[PDB]
Amino acid sequence: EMEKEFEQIDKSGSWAAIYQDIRHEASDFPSRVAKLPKNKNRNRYRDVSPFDHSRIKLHQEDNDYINASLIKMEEAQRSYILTQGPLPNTVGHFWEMVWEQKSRGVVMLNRVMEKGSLKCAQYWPQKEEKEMIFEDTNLKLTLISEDIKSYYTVRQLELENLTTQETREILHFHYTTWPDFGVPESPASFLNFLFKVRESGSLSPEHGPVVVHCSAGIGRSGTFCLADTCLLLMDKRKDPSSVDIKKVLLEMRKFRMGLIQTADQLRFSYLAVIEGAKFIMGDSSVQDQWKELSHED
Ligand SMILES: O=C(O)COCc1ccccc1
Repeated sequence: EMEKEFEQIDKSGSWAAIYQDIRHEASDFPSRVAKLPKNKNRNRYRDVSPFDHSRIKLHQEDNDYINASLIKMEEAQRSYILTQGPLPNTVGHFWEMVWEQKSRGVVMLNRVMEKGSLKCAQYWPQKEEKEMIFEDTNLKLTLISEDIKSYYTVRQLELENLTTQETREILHFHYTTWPDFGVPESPASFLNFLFKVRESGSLSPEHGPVVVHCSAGIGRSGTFCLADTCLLLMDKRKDPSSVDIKKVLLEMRKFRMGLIQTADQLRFSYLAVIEGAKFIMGDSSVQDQWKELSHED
């Protein structure tokens, strides 16, 4: 059981050690398309590349490349697209991907500016009456509504294919107090946010995969997918002992490198799953408590 593994590693202070063994066991696959010279300005970081086997391809003949990976968790029947924060020049590619993959939700785990630097382009409209047109990909995006909580925001966007005049409603879930290379306040507000995404239908098999991003799409994004998948597997098995977090993480790392970027993100992941297990095992009331301790009011 993970709760006892947690106490062992915590008492022995072995997190940096567990983390390094995950690093050493992690898959390595070619990322040849990412490293082509014509794709240099489509990557936010030179050392974070999608693997060729799991990369999302854009449906445009010129250049199909985006820094995005499909994570497919077969047993949990969950799939996620993990991507970098879009660049000024890839905002159009980002929304094209959302359109082509039939995603219903975008989960953003960073602020546009962190530590006095830009982590992401402003890729959605700030005001209802000021819509965004992406000329390169022939898409229009309108802000429909915005609901602000203390530490996260939920926006209703309308995405229109200008080529075909079809429109879709996209939900933008913006977690607004998660530091880069860091961990949420307590897992409470984290979990509260995760259960909000689930409640929306965005993670449901009726829709294309949810798009998840932070700055590089591996750290904070990794922590989101790892907690969701572990809780689901727990749910499907009704057995907290049967879930090995370290094995699930290594499976996900077959699809995108570097998921979980620090030993404290690994520790937080355990803490999020352990706390979340209360709910999965039948204490439905624990969800009301999370809203309270989150102070989302
Ligand atoms: O904490 C995160 O979610 C992402 O980490 C930033 C990063 C890590 C490695 C390489 C480039 C950027």
